[PDB]
Amino acid sequence: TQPYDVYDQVEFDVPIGSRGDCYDRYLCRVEEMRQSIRIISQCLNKMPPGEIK
Amino acid sequence: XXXXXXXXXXXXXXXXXXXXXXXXXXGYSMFAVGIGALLFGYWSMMKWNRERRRLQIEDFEARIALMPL
Repeated sequence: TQPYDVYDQVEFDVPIGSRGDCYDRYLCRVEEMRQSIRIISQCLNKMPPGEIK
Repeated sequence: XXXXXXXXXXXXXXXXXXXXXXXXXXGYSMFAVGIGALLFGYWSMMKWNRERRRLQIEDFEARIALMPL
């Protein structure tokens, strides 16, 4: 919804459960971890060579 | 020429995939081994118990045979 520094261009996956229990609140964090490398890999492929500051 | 950090693609690591898969046991197959081990278990155990009967009567026979005791 609210981009910071080059967002929406990178494909993000948001895990959302069904019940508000501790098990589903644990599963979403593990599913965040499996769907985190996708952002890292897209950041590796898309790099403009230029300025740091 | 200015050199900076370079990009690498190749395979892109392959992100988000289920590595978990069922192995060895399926369901119906393990129950055939389970009850199969039970059927082999009781049959082999009771043969020794019948072999114990050969000793059981013969051991108590010693008291009957010995009356000067």
